[PDB]
Amino acid sequence: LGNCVEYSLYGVSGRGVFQNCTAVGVRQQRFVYDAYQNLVGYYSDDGNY
Amino acid sequence: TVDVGPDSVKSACIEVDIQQTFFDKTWPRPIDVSKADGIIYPQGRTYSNITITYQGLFPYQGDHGDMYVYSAGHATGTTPQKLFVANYSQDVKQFANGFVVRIGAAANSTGTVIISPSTSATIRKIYPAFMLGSSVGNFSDGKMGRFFNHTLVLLPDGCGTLLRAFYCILEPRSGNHCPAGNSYTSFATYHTPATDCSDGNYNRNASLNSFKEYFNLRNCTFMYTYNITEDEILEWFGITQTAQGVHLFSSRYVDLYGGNMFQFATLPVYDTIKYYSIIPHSIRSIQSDRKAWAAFYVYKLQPLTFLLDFSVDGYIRRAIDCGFNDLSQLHCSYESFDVE
Amino acid sequence: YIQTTIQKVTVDCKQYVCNGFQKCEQLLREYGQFCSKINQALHGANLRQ
Repeated sequence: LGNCVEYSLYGVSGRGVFQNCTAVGVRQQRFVYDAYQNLVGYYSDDGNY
Repeated sequence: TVDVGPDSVKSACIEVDIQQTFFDKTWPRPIDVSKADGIIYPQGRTYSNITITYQGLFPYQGDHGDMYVYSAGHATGTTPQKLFVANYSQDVKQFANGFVVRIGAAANSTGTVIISPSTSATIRKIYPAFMLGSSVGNFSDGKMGRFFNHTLVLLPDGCGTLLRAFYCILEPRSGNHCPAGNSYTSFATYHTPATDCSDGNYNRNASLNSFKEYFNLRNCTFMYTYNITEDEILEWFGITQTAQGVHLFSSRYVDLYGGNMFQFATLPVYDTIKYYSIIPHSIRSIQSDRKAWAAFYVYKLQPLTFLLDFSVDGYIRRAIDCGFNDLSQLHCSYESFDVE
Repeated sequence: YIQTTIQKVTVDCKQYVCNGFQKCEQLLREYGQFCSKINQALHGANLRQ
């Protein structure tokens, strides 16, 4: 958390910085997007958003 | 081919009395998009606290759909006589996009039984049964509603505790009161709540056995089963089809006090479904012990553009059908719920 | 002569592009918010006039 890393989560790949925050969206749809189709959230297998 | 169990040992399948007049009533429950009725959630992702346009498969705002009711059967004192069903089995509709179903809307209320118009009772949620296929023709006496080579079937069982879906090619049995036999009116399923609806053990094959009395499942394919927890809460159920098979939706496993529908199954049905039909279902209860079974409504789906509002928790609590009227077009053009 | 205004014009973008044919409507529907931008720009210009 805090490092620019490459990521590949369940077939969605890119580069970014992850951080710990309060959960939003619906959990069953792990990928949280924004208005302009940018991934802004992720529900990890560890049980964190 | 997959094993489903023994065939019917009984030859004479039960009699059913068709009287469409008793079921022909009016209970308007139009699609109200202002509270996100019949909305299938975007099945790739989720959002939080925004409002966006989205192209998908939604029903028409204000659509009334088709209503269907299920009724108890004829009974004299403590002996169920016959089954009281409508002519739904003769009514074959087009699938062409899929549909959504509103189950249990009129629950926790005082309504009336179908076969006893002067009998008030509390209404009880019940689940529909569907039979979808790719080719439809006539029965023995030219009666409409016969399903050819492969027929996907969805039918609840066990007093509404489980749902089963299967190909299970239908074979009309020849006997008394049976499809391929003499004096045929309509196939139907049933369950006796005196014995089957036992608190200790709900018979999870009663409706399957009832269906077996009329058809012989031959060359059957995948026979799944999904578990349902009893309650009296309004719920939604959707079904579509793509190249990945037949998708099944519901709002029970994710949104229960909402209604947003999320995929919970996919079926290897890769044949193009062009027709479907409701399966009648009568309850062989005691003449002195009968309930009121809530009617369910079916609404078709179309490739429309909607304006959806996602809240912080990610649920769609309101939407706007962009093509309903001019004010809706204004709202979607500015993609906001407040237009100057 | 000192000009103070121009003629106020609105166009019906949907009907101008497709003029009623239902096939063209579906084709244009995946172009999204172009017609909306045209309509909003014209509306703002007329309000300023």
